[PDB]
This record gives sequence, structure tokens and C-alpha cells, in this order.
Amino acid sequence: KMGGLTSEQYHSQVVGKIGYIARCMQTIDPENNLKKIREDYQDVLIWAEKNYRFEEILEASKSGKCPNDLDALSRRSLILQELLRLVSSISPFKMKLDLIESQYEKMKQHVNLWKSDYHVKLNQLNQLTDYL
Amino acid sequence: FYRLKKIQEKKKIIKEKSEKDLERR
Amino acid sequence: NYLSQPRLTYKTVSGVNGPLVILDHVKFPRYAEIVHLTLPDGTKRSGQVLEVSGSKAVVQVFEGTSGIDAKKTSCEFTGDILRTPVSEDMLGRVFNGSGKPIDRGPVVLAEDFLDIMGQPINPQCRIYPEEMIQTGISAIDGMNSIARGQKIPIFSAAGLPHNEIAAQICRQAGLVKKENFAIVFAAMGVNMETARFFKSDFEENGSMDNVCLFLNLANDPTIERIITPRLALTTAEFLAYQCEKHVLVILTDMSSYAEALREVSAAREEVPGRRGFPGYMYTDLATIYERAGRVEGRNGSITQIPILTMPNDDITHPIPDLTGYITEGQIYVDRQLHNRQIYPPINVLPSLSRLMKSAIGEGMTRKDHADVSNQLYACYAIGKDVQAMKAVVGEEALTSDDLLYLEFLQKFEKNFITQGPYENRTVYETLDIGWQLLRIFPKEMLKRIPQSTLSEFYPR
Amino acid sequence: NYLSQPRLTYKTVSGVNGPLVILDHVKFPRYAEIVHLTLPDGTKRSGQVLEVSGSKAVVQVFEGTSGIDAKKTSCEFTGDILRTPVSEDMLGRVFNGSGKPIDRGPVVLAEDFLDIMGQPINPQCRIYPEEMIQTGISAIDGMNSIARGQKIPIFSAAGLPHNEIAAQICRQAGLVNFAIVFAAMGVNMETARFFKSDFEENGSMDNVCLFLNLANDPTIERIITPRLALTTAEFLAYQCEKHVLVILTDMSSYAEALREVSAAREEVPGRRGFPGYMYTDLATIYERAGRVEGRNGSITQIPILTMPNDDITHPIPDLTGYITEGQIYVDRQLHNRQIYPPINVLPSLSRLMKSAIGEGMTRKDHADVSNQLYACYAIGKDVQAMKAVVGEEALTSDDLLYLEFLQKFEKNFITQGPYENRTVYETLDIGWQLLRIFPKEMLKRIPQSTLSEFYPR
Amino acid sequence: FKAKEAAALGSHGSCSSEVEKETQEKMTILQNYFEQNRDEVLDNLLAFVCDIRPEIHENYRI
Amino acid sequence: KEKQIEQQKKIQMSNLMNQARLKVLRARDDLITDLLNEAKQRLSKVVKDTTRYQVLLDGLVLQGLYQLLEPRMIVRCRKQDFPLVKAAVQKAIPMYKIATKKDVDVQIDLEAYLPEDIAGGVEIYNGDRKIKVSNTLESRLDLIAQQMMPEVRGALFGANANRKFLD
Amino acid sequence: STFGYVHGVSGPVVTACDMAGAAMYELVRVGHSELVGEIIRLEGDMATIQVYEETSGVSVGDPVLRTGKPLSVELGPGIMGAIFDGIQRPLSDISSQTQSIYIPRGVNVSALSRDIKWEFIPSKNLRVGSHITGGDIYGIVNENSLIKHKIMLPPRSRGSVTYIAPPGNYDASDVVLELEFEGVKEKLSMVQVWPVRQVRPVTEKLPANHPLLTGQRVLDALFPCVQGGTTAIPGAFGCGKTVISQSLSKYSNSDVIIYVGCGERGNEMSEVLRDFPELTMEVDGKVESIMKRTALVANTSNMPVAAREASIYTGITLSEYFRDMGYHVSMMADSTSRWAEALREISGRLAEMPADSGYPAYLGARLASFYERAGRVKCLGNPEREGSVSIVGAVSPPGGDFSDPVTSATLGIVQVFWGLDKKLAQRKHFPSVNWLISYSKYMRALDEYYDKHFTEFVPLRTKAKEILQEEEDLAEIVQLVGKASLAETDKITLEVAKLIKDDFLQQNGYTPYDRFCPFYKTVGMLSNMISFYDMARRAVETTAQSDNKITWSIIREHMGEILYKLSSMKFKDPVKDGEAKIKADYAQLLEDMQNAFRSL
Ligand SMILES: Nc1ncnc2c1ncn2[C@@H]1O[C@H](COP(=O)(O)OP(=O)(O)O)[C@@H](O)[C@H]1O
Ligand SMILES: [Mg+2]
Repeated sequence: KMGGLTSEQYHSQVVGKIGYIARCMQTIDPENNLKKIREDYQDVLIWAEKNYRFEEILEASKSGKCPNDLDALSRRSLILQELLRLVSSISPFKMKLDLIESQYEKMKQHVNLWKSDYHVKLNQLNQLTDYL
Repeated sequence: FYRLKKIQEKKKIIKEKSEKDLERR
Repeated sequence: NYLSQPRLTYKTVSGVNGPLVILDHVKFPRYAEIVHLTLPDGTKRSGQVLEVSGSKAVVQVFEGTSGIDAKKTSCEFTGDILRTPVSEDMLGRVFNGSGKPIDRGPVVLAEDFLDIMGQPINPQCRIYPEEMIQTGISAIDGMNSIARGQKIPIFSAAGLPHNEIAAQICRQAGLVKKENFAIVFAAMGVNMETARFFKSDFEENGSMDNVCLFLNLANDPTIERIITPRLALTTAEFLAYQCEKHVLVILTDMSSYAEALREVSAAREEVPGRRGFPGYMYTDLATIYERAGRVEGRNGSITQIPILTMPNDDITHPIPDLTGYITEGQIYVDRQLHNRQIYPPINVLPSLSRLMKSAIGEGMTRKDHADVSNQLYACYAIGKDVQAMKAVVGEEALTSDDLLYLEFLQKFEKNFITQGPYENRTVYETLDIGWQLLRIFPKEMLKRIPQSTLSEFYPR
Repeated sequence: NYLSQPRLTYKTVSGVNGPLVILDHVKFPRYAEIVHLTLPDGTKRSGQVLEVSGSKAVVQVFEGTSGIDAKKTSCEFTGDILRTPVSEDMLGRVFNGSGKPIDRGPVVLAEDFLDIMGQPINPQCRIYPEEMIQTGISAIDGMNSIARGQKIPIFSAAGLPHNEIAAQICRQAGLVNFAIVFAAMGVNMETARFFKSDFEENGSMDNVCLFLNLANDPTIERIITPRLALTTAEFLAYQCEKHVLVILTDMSSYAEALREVSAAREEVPGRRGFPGYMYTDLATIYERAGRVEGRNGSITQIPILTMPNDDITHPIPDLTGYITEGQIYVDRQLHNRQIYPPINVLPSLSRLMKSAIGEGMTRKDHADVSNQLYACYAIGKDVQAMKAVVGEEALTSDDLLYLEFLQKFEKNFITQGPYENRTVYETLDIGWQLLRIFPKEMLKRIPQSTLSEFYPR
Repeated sequence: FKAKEAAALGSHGSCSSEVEKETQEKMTILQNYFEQNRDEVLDNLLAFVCDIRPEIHENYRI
Repeated sequence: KEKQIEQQKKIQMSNLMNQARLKVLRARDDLITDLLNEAKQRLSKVVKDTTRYQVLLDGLVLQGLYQLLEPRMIVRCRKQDFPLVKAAVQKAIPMYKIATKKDVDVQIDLEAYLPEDIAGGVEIYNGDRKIKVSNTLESRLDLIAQQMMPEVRGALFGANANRKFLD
Repeated sequence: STFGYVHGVSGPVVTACDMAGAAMYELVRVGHSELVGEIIRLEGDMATIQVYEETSGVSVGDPVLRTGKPLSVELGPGIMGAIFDGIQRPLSDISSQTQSIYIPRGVNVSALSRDIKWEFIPSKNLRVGSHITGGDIYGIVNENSLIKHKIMLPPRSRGSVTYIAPPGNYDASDVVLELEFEGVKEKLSMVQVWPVRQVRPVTEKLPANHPLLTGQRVLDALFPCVQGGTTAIPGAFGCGKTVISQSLSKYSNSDVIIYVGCGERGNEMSEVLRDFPELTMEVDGKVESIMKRTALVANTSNMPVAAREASIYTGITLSEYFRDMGYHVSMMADSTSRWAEALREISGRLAEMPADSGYPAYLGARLASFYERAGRVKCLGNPEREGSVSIVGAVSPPGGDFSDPVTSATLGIVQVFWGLDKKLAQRKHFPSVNWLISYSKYMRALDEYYDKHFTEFVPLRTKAKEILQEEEDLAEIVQLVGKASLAETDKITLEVAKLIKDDFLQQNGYTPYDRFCPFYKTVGMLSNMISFYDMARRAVETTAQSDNKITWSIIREHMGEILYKLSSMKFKDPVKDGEAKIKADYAQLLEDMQNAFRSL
């Protein structure tokens, strides 16, 4: 038992978050413009982008070579998701890179981002956008 | 009373199995 | 001195029934031996031999019997009884009811292997406990005072705050001052909210490096509860009697332990005791509760605080009834006080400590402690007898003396028993709050107190 | 297709014990099969296979095991479960509790043979019951209103006038005809004569079917008697599209016969020694009622209970109240006072009343009147209990209003007499004549719109 | 408020470095004592593994 | 508000020290795992020294037979080792008859073999295969090593200074 | 072997032989009609089987088809708006195929229809070579206008995507994903399958912080529940256990409702199927029927007794599957006593040794592990969502006695207890909740919610519990002594407790103004009743020392219109009247009573 999970489930969910963080990073910034964020995520973005296989990053997770704390990966993963929601909610318009890095840093410093009024304001934009 | 019966039955079954084993021996 | 001989593996399962697997063709079967079962999908389970007869052996399976089959499931007999690994490195770790890690740490690298049943300590080699623990709670430290090495359970019921009482004792307990505890904590059948509450409080108190947790939750298998208290107490005996620590042991529902014993005894078709429980349940609970105290020439101790939930609030039920015949008193938590929002809801009348008589008094605490304790108890008993009369006859029938007892009873519940979850009263604060309530009466009514104690302490 | 292979007959009886006979060397035994026994004196009996294992079959004999032996007793196995012959020619007939005629008529020609157990109706195919039956009795129609397709038993006790209530309902019931299926378990000859007389006297007997088991008839017939009746009701309602009213007399005798059978099998006891499965058994009787989608018939059930020592918490009324859509409660204290019908509203219920009443159903006030009569009767009963401690001199003027309402309600609303037949509208206007005893500000269940329209009259 | 939050974060960030330094000291001490003793331990393990000595169960009767 | 800063600080300090204990505990476990990997490698050299491997395999066969005690037994081996186990069985049978005072039939399984990945040793089965005894070198190494754990702790990392009594 | 044979039959229990390889809790099919049952004991080559269909007419030597699988549920689009039996057969498709009013024994119909086409949209960012793990949402189905049905990777499935279906219309049998892990391919459709006796995994379980709103004034004010909570409703017959369960199912803040009716009436499942399609919630200024968010599991009191257990596990497995989409689900169990009663018959026919009242010794562990499946969670898989299941279980203690083994085990587990009273039900006092015995453990978790949204409320809740507890202490004296000795503050306390008991704690669920009570109406009503109490108590307590002084009888004669207005607050209708109109009226009552006390 690791967390609430079997060890096989736990290490499979670690491979899943390393994969999902890569898909988020590629869709917030298709161009490598976002240098400070790509440095803060470098530990997980080293395993993606390179040619690799699910069973190899699973062995690296079991061996402790990649990041393998699901609590740290959940926190890291949510900050890109809540950034990507802002960037995707604001569809035709675009934010300045200085403002994007400011929103990221203001999110990263938050105690529990899921409770934030940032999360609520994005729920309200998605509620308006989903209707339209 | 219901729990003290059923013990009597399970004991009777054990005796009958033991008697059948003594008929096998 | 090792078992260097190969393990026999059998595919000779002959029946599966409730928690039990039955094997035949077993070679010289051993009572209480451990068995490892491998199911056809490659899952592994563990179990213990409950009965042997010729080539036949009966195994209880700790993780249950679902998916077991009589043809492909195989059992490896380990040649030995259940010995747990032990070490001092077990402090600051979290384990399940089988003693397997759940903190994402490694398995225990043993300092020794100990039989989970322990070894009988000679009655000649025990030391009588007399060091008072100040728990910080006035209803305990004043009137049900606890000696280091005692066993004293919390008797409670469904919906009552017994977990808050136990956690407050873990925060506040220490010796009386005119050393600190290692904590071993066993959960049998608790909900996730209870497991989170205790674990979070040890993290927030900052003391999580001096506690060992064994957790079996209400979704974990019932048959692990048979061994969970025994893993906790085998860990406490290593820490106390080899590493010379002072250990406080918490066993958080002995009612769920007793229910798991009834599952196995019913499945074995044994002659029932009262309420369907095993006829050997006194002897079984005694092998858990008597694993406490102090020993000659070793500077360590084990104190036990079991916790019970009484079904239908009934103290005459087998679980609390047998427990009172083994433990040195009880602390009773009352729905009547809880419905009035008194906290702690401790009812001092059915509560007892059997070791306080020698842990209190001059040089131990203070010379008045026994006299205040007796007089407060007597007044509260008389106050309940007055209150039960008044509820029929109405207040106009009462004497001035009856109104003194009725005032004392209200003041005693508001000031002495009510306390709050982080307030830490000393014995001396507790005893002086006691005198401020005994001040409700003239000296002629304080008949349990000798005239020297009245003369010295009443006029202050 | 037919069972066209022969029937096997066995002299292989291997044990006899209580109501049970055990046979061995039986060829492929069938669970719940029917067996015919011929005794050494040539008497015929029938039983049902209650357990099978290998070549052994355990059969329970409906008429009992006295005079059966191992050597000479001969058992014929039918190849099938218990099925009853059914036709509309069963209306205007009398049968005993095993379905055999007792009217000097012939045996039934079957339009079909039906399994006595029936089959559970799919909850998606059920139609919710909503058409109010007017019984003509104010305590039922105004405060426990009955919908066509309901289960609503009479909870009574020994010596109370519950047969007279059931006969008055059979006589007076209509909507705001019924075919009647009547079952008796363990009744005396006076009770059998009363119902038969009442049906013949009201000229109604061409539309009635009677299954009778008396206090001197076999006790295991009682467990098939109500299942023969309900199988007949299902043909009439769901194949011939009739509206059927089903009366089951002493479910207390059924439940005691069930306890007698289950005790003889050494099965798990529930409360007061009743079978551990009695709820599930009674549910197979009471759930055989209601309406279905696309068919124009219905079954309404009115079972009758005797509560032992008048105790509603006894297992029989207790497990019945968990299954049925309410109850009508007959009270010894009203009967001792010579009120009739002795119906006490407070322990009584109708679960289907809530949506069988109101605008276009009955009258718009009906729910508000009913709930305010419940509130005033309950407070009047609490004043009557209080006045026994403190005496009349301690009562306030408000207490004397509830105590006047209590006395007028039992004389005017509840008391009625055995052939008086009131409309719902008469019942509701008697209701308002009693509610106006109070100022409108005391009528706190009723909204101002209902008060302002109906109270000034 | 903000000064107390910054003081908590500065204290925490300081303690995290010392906790890692002490961890690296402890892990170094384990790696030293392991490599100093590995050979003597393996030479005992294989001396147990390779020395079989067959036996019948003592409850066996001819 | 203010107490949440104290709670966050306390919890974070508790989490830091917990994670630091788990690092040093995993460090021991990984070093112990490396030693057991080296023991498996060291045993593979004893297997390739076929003069010693016969002396081991003579013992591995006879020790399996003395655990089973059946009238008829089936021996399963790694395919490379067949001539060595056939010699071992031929030595085992007369020792078995002398020690047990009862007859035996022993057959090497020619139809199925232990995998070529196995370091060495045998398995022995009852004549219906519903009982077996496993006597591979990985089975011995594990069975021995787990019982040695208090002694490999004491040798690799030293005795606990706090443990005043062993009884 | 693939078949055993029936060796013997006794009620719902069958023994079979030639079953030697069969595992504990496999499904089997028994007889020539192929009745479903589950293996419950093993001995030699024999198996004992618990059958989920009636065994009447089954013969010795009949076949017993051995299936390599436990009891499981099909999970996918087509669950919302459906009704199923306890083993997940769809009762509307059974009606459509048979053209008859009955369920045939041994009937098979696929649980989710394979003929219906569903609009599937793949999740944009997934491409060939994407790494994916169990619980990952890979597309969405537009199941209806109220529920979007997320399609997600099965737990215990993982790999690299080799195919992903384009936007389109698909059958439940069409492959929508392919992936590989060990170099072996897996192919997936919109339907997965899960064992009902196994808990569906989660990333983490969370503390429950947000209320579950019932629309009752009692319950929502006095005895709260939470999203992720556990509740029991014990009572005698006819107390309201069904009406509370249906009202909470109609009007609450949950996203999805699962309703299980095991061992209860067929007319009540018919009632929900009549009532819920006609009843609408409002979304984007548009109405939607509450049946679009609802699923029913039926096994009525005359259906097979062993299928009551199947209903319970089916219902919570359907509930966990929607929790895993990031929904808040409520599961109703319309009586847990009926499942305990099924455990007892099977235990009796297996000839086991009983615990209390004949129930099996494992009963408490069955209940405790069922209620542990509730909670608030972080889901598995990577869109980083949260969801919950709340469980509300009715209990039917025989004779109304709460010392019942099922009630007594249940109250050892659940965090909320709504104890119903037959003496309230006989007065037509509904909901019949006994406010002296009932409790909630969640009242501290909800502190931060009320301290943000309803900052006046916790003081009013506290005063109301004290007035009701003071009246209970007075009433025992009043019954023996005859009321005349009371102080004027005690006569006030009795009258205001009577006002609360009659006009706050009481609702008719079958009338338009009290069908549902909003929390603004609830806090507003309690505020005015507690305000009148504090003013009446102040007027008496201030003047009682003077030669001329106020009494409750003076207040009654001076304020009969305000007392009548206070009793009439309940009649205001939350959809005929506005929120603004109701709050303005309750503010006007406060001015009217303040002007009356100024006149004293
Ligand atoms: N809140 C309510 N409002 C109005 N009537 C109610 C209410 N609760 C219960 N009832 C009435 O009481 C009957 C019994 O309720 P029900 O839920 O079926 O009882 P239970 O399940 O406890 O046996 C209902 O059919 C209805 O007539
Ligand atoms: Mg109900």
C-alpha cells in the first residue's frame, strides 16, 4: 500500500502525471516562450520530450530516478492545469508573457489552489464559455 | 435454546461420521 | 539456530468457509504455525493454523477468503509461529494492522524477531506502580488519578467524543512536578476520519517522531484485528523492557477486536459464551490487557489506555463487563453530559482508578488529595439523589441543605468537570478548584474530611 | 407442451418426523414438486417437496403424517409444482382451503392452470393507484382515504366487530362493481356463516368466490389458501379485466400456521419465535395487488388481523405495517364505550390518500380538513390525559374547546351505524361542522385561502 | 501579517537546507560502514547457504 | 488568521523531518538489497564450479526427499544440470533407504524443466504433484537471509547503543 | 470442468458437484433456465451457491455453468434515466422484449443497450504515443442535456495510446481507444466492467466541508449533513423514511442521484417513475427534468431475497463510477434492514452459528465496509478533479425498537442520525424527527461555511437547541405539578418551544409552500422566532420587579396578531413569492413586533 493505492497503481499514476504535465506544457506554450516555467518543471519535462516508453518511466519511478511523490506531482500538475484553463478560457485574446509569469507565481504561492477565488473566477468564465 | 440445539446436531453428525469410519476400518 | 530446512507447499485445500481454509495431507502439522497462501491470479495472503488433527489443519486467513479455490490455490507452511520484526526505528513510522508499512518507507530491518504473544513475566519480578501521571484533566487527575504502569480503559458509546479525550491525554500527559512518553497507537476498525484526526494531531503537536501507528480501518479485513493489538504490544515491550523507554499504549476500539473474535468462533462452530462471543474471551482479553507495568531492574514502563464503545450504552454487556474484571478501573464517558454540551463528558460515579490510593498524598501530590476526592464524590452522589427527588416533588419541598447539594452539583459540572480540549490543569489547580466547590458547604457537612485537613485547607 | 411420460410411484419411505416424510431412491428429484400419498388404509393426502439432495426428497404433508408408515404407504410424484385450475365459473362457488368444492357443484373446468405462487409484477409496468374508493364510512373516507389497487388491512383484536366492518365495506364500496375473492384461515362456523349469509342476503353471491378453512381443518392448508385466492384474483383482474376486492381473514392464523411449520423444520427464529423470513413471506401475499399498464382490471386487498393482547408492536401487525399501504385500526376502548365502528384514527394510516384526494379528485379542502381533524383530535386526547391528573377546575378555556371537540367528534364523525352510507361530501361537511367549534386563528394546519372560502358557512 | 508569513518561509527555507545536509551526512556514514563490512557479511551468508546438512523431522517413527 | 501560520510551520517541519527519516531508512534498504544481489552473483560462481555444485546438489536432493517422505517422488531440475542431478539422485536413494527404513521410487522429470534463468538447485514433488518442496539456490538464499537480518544489521551498521537488555 | 451438476436444493441455496476448480464468489448459472447465482462455500469437489432468481422447479442433476468472473456491473453511457433490477438487468427493455407485466426467470438483457449511438468527442491533447493511466478521461459523451458523461480509462488499465477515435457517433460496442503496455495491445469501447464487491480506487480521501441541502428546516438547521457524508434514518413503520429519501432525491445540491429500493414496495418505485419526469430543475434559464440525473435500482419485497445484497453493491458501484467523473452523488438505500434480513436467511440455510437476534456474526463488518465507500475524494487519473458520494440509509427496526442489532450496528458507523418518532407521526407531525435523540457529527466542519455565507445562523441554532432542551426539562415538571407554579420566563419558554415545534420543525412535503424550504427562508424564520423570544423574555425580566409588570398572558392579549403572523411565516411560497418578497415580509414582521414591544 502506497498512499491508498497498490504500488503498481501508485507508480502507474506517477507515469500518468509526468505524461499529463508534458501535454499541459506543450499547450500553454507551443513555442518555448515561457522559460521560467519550463525551468521550474525541468525535473519532469526531462522524462517527456525525449524518446521514451511507458515501461521505462515506470521502472525509473520504481527505482526513484524520476520524481515519484504523488502529493508533490498533484500540486505541480494542478498549477499548470489552472494556468492552462486561464489561457484556454481567454480564447481569441492573449496575455503578455510578464502577466502569464505573474499569474503563475501568484498561483504557486497559494496555500491550496483548489479553494482559491482564482479557481472560482475560472469556474465562472468556463460556465459562461460552455453556454456560448 | 436455538444455539444449544444445532450444537446437538453437529455432535450427532460427528458421531455418525465416526461410526461410518469404524465401519470403513 | 535457524530453520535451514525447505518449506513444504501444498495444493491440498479441502474446504473454504467464512474466514477459514481447511487443508489435508499436511506433514506433522503445528499449532499456531504461519502459512502463506498464493491465489491463482498470483495474489498472496497470510494465515495462522487454529487447529490440527492427524494430517488435517485449519487456517484463518488474515486478508479474507474471496477468490480462494480448492484446486489452484497453494499454501506454504513456514515451519514457525508468528514472530514480528522489531526495532527502535519503528518510532516515526506508520503501519497497517499486519505491521506492513503504509508511509512509503521500507520494511523493518530487524534488531530482533519477537513472538507476538510475548513471554510471561514472573509475578516476583513486577514493580508496583506509584508514579502519578498528570493527564491535565481534572475529572481524572483529581478523582480517578493514574499511576505509570496502570491499565485503565475509556468506556464510551457511539456518537460520544472518546477520541478527543484520548488525544488530549496524549498531548497533556506527563509526571506530577512539586521524561516524556513514547506512544504506540493501535486502530482496529476505525473510520478514515478517526485515522486522519489522530495522525493529524501528532503531526500538528510536532511529536510524530515519538509515535508508532498500526492502522486497520473499517474497510480493511476483520481478521487482521486479531493480531493488531499484539503487534502494538510486542513493539511496546521491546521499547520498554530492552530500550528502557516509558510507553503509553492506546488500543482504540476493543469492541471491534471482540467482534472479530466472534466472527472466527462462530465460523469454527464452537460453544458460545454470552451474546454469541467466544467462551474463552476473558482469557483472550487478559493476554492483551496484562501486557503492561514495570519490571525489576529495568528503567522503563508500559501504561495502557484501551477504548471501548458499549453497544446500547450497556456496561453489563460482555465486552465492558469482562474488561472491568482485568483493568485497574475505568473512565466512563456519558451521553447525559454530552447532550448538555459538558466536555469532557466524564461521569465520575461509574468511573474508578484502582491504583490512585497509593499514587497520591504527602510528597506524592498534596496531603488533602484523598479527602477532597472522597468529599467531592460523596457530594455529587448526594446531589444526584436530591435531583432525582426534586424532579417529582418540585423545589418548594427541598430544605436549604438540599439546595446546597443542588448548587454544588451545578457548580461542579460547570467548573470542575467542564474544561475544554487544550486547557491543561495541574493537580494543584484541580485540588484548589475542588476546595472552591467544597466552600459551598459549612464544615459540619464535610463529614468525609478529618478535622486537621478542614482546619488547614478550608479557611484559605 | 404436456407432461406425456408416465408418473413414478414409490414405496421408498425412509423416515417420518413431525409434518415431514423422507423418501429415498427418487429419480432426479424436483424442488417444490407435488406428491400424492396413499396411506395403508387407502386414505389420500398431498404434500410438497421442501428439500432435495441426491436420491432423497423431503416432503411436507398438508393433511399431516399421523397413520403414515415406512412399509405400505405409497407416494406418486406428479412431475410438476402446485398449479390450480382457473376460470370465471369460480365466481358463485365455494371451495375449501385446498381448492376442492364444498357447495355440491362439480370440479372446475380450467380456462388455464396457474402457478399458485404467481410471479412478481415488473415495477416499470405497475400503474400508481389514484381512483378513490368511497367505502361510505367517514373514519376511512375522510381521514384514511382508499385508492383502487391499495393494500390496507384492518388491525383488530379478539371480540371486536371487524367482520361487520369488512362486510359493511364489501356492501358499500364504490368509486367517488367489484368481484369479491374471500379467504378464511382457521375461522369458526359462526364466522363462516356470517359472511356467507351477508353475501346471500345482499343478493351479491353471483359475484363472490369463497375459499374456507375452518378452526378444525388442517393447519398447513392455511399457507396455500391465500395463494389460491390471490391466483384467482390475478386471472380475474389481469386476464379478464375485472376489478377485484380481496378479503383475507385472520392473517394472524396464517402467520401462526407459518410459525408452526417453520418450528417443525428447525429454521432460524425471529421475534416471539416467528420464522426468520416472515416479512419476505407476507410480502409474497400482500404485493399481489394493484394496477398494471395497458390492462383495465385491478386487485384491492383488505387483509384482517387480530393483534395478540392488543399489541401493535407484535411481529404480525409490525411486519404487515412495513408492507401494506397503511392500516385501519379497531380499538377495544371505543368498543367498550359502545361506539361503532370502533375505528381509532391516530394509529391508522393510508399511504395512498395524499394523491387520491383534492381538486377534481374529491373536493379542494379534503387534505386541510383531514390534517386539522388529526391535530384537534390529538390535542383533545392530550387534554383528556392531563385532566385525569389535574381535574376540570385547572383547565383553561382553550383546553375546554379541544375537550368539547373530542366528545363531539366521536359522536358525530366516528359513530355511524351498520347500514348508514355517507358520501365524501357529507363526511367533509360533518368535518367542517366540528372544525368551526374553534376560532379560525386556532386552525393552524389550514392556509388562509381554504379558511376564508370554507370556514364562514 | 505579511512579515510573519515571510519570517515563517525564511525559517522553513533555512531549516530545509540543514535537514538535507544532516541527511547527506547520515547517508555518507551508512555508505562508509557498509563498504567496510560487506565482505565479512557475504562470506558468512554463503557459508550458511552452501552448508546443507539434511535432516528428517524428529516426530518420524520407522 | 494568525494561528494558521503556526499550524502551517509546525506541519511543514513535521513533514520535512518525516521525509528525512524516510530517506535514511531507504538508504539502508537499498544497501541491504545490493548485498543480496551480490550474494546471488557469488552463488552463480559456485554453480559454474561444477565439482562443488555436485556436492551442493547431492545435499539439495536428499534434503528434499527427507521433507516429503512419500512412496514415489518426482525431481525437477534446470535442463543444463540433468547429468549432475541424475548422479545426485543415485547417491540419495541408498542414503534415504538406510535412514528412513522404507522403500522409494525417485524419477527425474525429463518432460519439463526449471527455467534457464534459475541460478540452480531443484524442486521435488509428491507422485501426484499436489505437494512440493522447493530447493533452488534463490529459495535457500532468501530463506537464510531473512533469518540473518538482525545479524547483517549488527555487522553492517553496528549494534543499537540504547538496547541495554537482549532478553 | 465448465459445468457442475445440481446435487441438492433448499430455498435460495443450491449445492453443486464437479465444481472442483470454482473460486469463492464466482458467478454460476443454475438449471436449464440458467438462473444467476454466486458461490458462497467450498467443500471437496462441491460448491454451495446463493441463487438470485427463484429456485422452484430446479431438479437434481441440472447443469451448473461455471463462469470465471465475480458479480460485476457494466459502466458507461445509458445509466441516467434508467431503472434496473438488483443484478443490473434493465426493466424497461425487459418490458419491451417480453411484451408482458412480469420479469421471466433466467432472462438475459444487456445492462447497457448496444444499439443506441452516442456522440463521442475525444479530449484534443491525446495523440498516438500519449502515456495514459487508469481514471484518465480520454473523451466525453453528450448523454443528455443535464449530464455530460466523461469516458475514462478503467482502473488497472495503462499504456501508450496506439489509436483514438475521431469526433463522431458510436455504439457502446465500437472501439474508441487502443493502447499497449508490455507490447500487448488493449482495445476499449465506451463501456467498462467492474466487480461490485471491490471499492473503486481514488488518489486521496478528503475532509467534508460543504453541506448537503435537504430542503427540510429540521435537518438543514438542527442536524446537518455534508457532501461525502454518512446518514442513517431509523424509525417504526409509517414515520417518513421513504418520504425523506424521496424529498432529498428531488430537491438537493447533488449532481447525480442513485436510488436503491431493496426489500420495499413496488408502488414506491412506480411513484418515482410517475413523479420525477414531470418535475424540473432550472439550469441556463431553461428547465430540465430531474429524471435526466437519476438512476433507480429495484428489488421489491416479493422479489428474490438474495438479490437485495446485489442491489446494495450495484447501487454503490454505480455511485462510485459517477464520483470518478468529478460529480457529487447521493445514494439512497430505502432500507438497510432488508439486506440484513437477507444475510440472516442465507446464514440460516448454510446452518451457521448466529450473533444477536439470529443475524450472522459478519453483519457489522458488512455494514461498516459498505458505509466506508462514502466520502469526498481526489479522483484517479490526470484532469486533477474532485467528487463525492453521500450515503443515506433507512433502517426499519422491528417493533420500532432502536436496540435492534441492525440499528445498533449502524449507529456505531454513521456520522448523522435522524431518529424518527411514531408519536410525532401519529399527530401528523412531519418530518417525524426526534430532536432530543437525533445528532450530527459534522456541525464543526460546517463552521467555516456558515461563518462565510450565513454569518447570523450559529447563534440562532444554539438558542433553538437550548429552548427545546429547556422545554423538555419543564414538561416533566408540568405533567406532575400541573403548570400553575411556573415562572413567567418558563411560560415564555414553553410557548416559544411550542411555536418552534409547531411552525419551524414541522413541514408538509405534499403542499407547494413547504415541498422545499430554502436556507434563506429557514434562517429568516428562525431569526424572527428567536427575536420574539428575546424581546418577550426582556419585557418580562425587566418589569417583573415593579408593582405593575408584564406577564406572558399580557403579551398574548397584546400580540395575538404577531403570534398569528409568526405561525403563518411557513405558508410563504418560494416559487410563487420571490426571495425579495419573503425577506421583505419577514423584515416587516420584525418591525411589527418591535412596534408592539415599544407599545409595552
Ligand atoms: N413530510 C411528510 N409530509 C407529509 N406527509 C408525510 C410526510 N412524511 C410522511 N408522510 C405521510 O406518512 C406516510 C408514511 O411515510 P413513509 O415514508 O412511507 O413511512 P416509512 O418509510 O417510515 O415507513 C406517507 O405515505 C405520507 O402519507
Ligand atoms: Mg418504507
